Amino acid sequence: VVGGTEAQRNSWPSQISLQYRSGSSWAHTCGGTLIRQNWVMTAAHCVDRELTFRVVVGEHNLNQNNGTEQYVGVQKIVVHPYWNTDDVAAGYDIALLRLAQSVTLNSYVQLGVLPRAGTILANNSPCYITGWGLTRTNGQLAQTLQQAYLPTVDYAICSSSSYWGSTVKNSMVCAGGDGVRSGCQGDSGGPLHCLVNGQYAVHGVTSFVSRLGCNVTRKPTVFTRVSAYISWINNVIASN
Ligand SMILES: [Ca+2]
Repeated sequence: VVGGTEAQRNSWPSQISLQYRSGSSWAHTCGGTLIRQNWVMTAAHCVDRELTFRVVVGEHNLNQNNGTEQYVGVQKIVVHPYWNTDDVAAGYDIALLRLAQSVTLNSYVQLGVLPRAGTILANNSPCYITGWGLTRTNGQLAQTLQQAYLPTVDYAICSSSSYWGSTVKNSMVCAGGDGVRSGCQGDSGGPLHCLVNGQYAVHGVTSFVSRLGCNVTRKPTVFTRVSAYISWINNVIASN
């Protein structure tokens, strides 16, 4: 996250870290949101490569023990049917990881609340992005979890010519673009948490940023819109 601040350790409990095995070490690649004790929601481009993945919940500092972590392997990866790697502007950037074991829910491991189906936010709605991704465009990952206030840019303003044009679709939520704060690589797959009726709900799955950079005036972070996927999600969880 470019432009944020350290989250408190109990703040975002549904946030998970998605890591892959590199040699005999383990490295952070993406975020995710715990939605069942055995299912994580993440971006599809995160699990494109044929890597061994593991999920860390209740994680806060990547390099130190926090005394709150739970590590569990991924037994099945279910990507949207229509996802195409050569086109992230096409959408369907969402995937479901069933965990090899169920995690224990406590003050650090809680489930993400998803939006009702079809729910669109009013423009400039208060949302926070969270994650361990880059803190500078072309910089390096953060060790502690970062958060940043990112208000939505609605689909009309966002598909207009000064913002994202035709690159963005209505299956996606835009947030930010002040050119100071934003998501960045390592944040993908992670949550966009939007306050709605006194509760925070996970409305976005971080998907992408501009090739120019992460924080760029009028190039908000593009998230996959979760409220467009509730029925697909639920059809997958009730099978496996
Ligand atoms: Ca740790």
